Amino acid sequence: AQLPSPTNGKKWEKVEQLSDEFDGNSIDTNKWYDYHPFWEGRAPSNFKKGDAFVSDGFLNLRSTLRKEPSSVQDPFKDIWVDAAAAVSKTKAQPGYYYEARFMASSLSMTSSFWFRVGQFSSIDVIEHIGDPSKENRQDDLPYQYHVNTHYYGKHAGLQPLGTEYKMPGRGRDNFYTYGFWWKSPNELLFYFNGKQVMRIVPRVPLDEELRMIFDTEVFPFATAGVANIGLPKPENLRDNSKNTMKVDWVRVYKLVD
Ligand SMILES: O=S(=O)(O)OC[C@@H]1O[C@H](O[C@H]2[C@@H](O)[C@@H](CO)O[C@@H](O[C@H]3[C@@H](O)[C@H](O)[C@H](O[C@@H]4[C@@H](O)[C@@H](O)O[C@H](CO)[C@@H]4O)O[C@H]3COS(=O)(=O)O)[C@@H]2O)[C@@H](O)[C@H](O)[C@@H]1O
Ligand SMILES: [Ca+2]
Ligand SMILES: [Cl-]
Ligand SMILES: [Cl-]
Ligand SMILES: [Mg+2]
Repeated sequence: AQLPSPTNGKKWEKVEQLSDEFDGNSIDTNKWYDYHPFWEGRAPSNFKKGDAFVSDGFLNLRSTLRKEPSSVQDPFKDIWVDAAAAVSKTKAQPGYYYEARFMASSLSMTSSFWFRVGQFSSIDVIEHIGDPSKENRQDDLPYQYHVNTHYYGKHAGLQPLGTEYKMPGRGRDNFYTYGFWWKSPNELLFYFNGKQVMRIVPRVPLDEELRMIFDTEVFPFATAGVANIGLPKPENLRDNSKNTMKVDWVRVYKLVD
């Protein structure tokens, strides 16, 4: 995919420790955790180590059935979904350009690309609901590229600030390239297949380093930027043709000279 024009005659140079074509036999443990070392996941899902795995040219983030949801006390709370997460060992920094090309899962769970593990901020480039089980959301969520920022810690109290773009085709049917220029602490620019589509001026400067993350989550009710999407279906979690978010690659660049 094409990168923004570089500011002032600078050139883009790849940040190797945050970029990966995922074309090997297994995940590069110098660069990635294949689980989330800082968070267990969003009940009734928790991340299972290795449900994020490299194979067939992709970082694959698969969500599988841990327990029958009719077997646990409350399927909105008790853990019965094994979700996937990969988290960067190197920190993401203000100023860089980030882009991931991926096809969402076909589950009522997120396929997400975002930044956190900070002290006061998060940046969600996309939290895509490939196939919401609440069926009145099928004409909308599968086309949505929804970006968001969150504020906590010293800035708890501030509401999220986000926006969205309606894609021409469903996230679960396409590899699309979602791009994000952390251009300033006060200016985030978002790209869809190389075209600038969204802009957020964050409520306070996003000037702290964050880790970069791909994951999948169940949302048991509307919360932290996310609608009422429905719980996923065991028959889809069991199906490897539907249960996997596939990231063909992630590339990150900084301006040099
Ligand atoms: O043992 S604990 O139960 O965990 O208690 C100790 C506490 O740790 C705190 O911080 C975490 C806990 O509150 C934890 C419990 O599950 O939740 C962590 O936050 C995760 C979410 O709750 C939070 O909503 C969020 O999720 C992101 C959304 O905001 C957003 O950005 O989109 C993405 C992708 O969809 C996520 O859904 O952040 C999560 C953690 O992500 S991480 O990458 O930063 O790890 C809390 O951080 C300490 O604050 C607390 O004082 C307690 O000790
Ligand atoms: Ca690849
Ligand atoms: Cl792997
Ligand atoms: Cl599902
Ligand atoms: Mg793995």
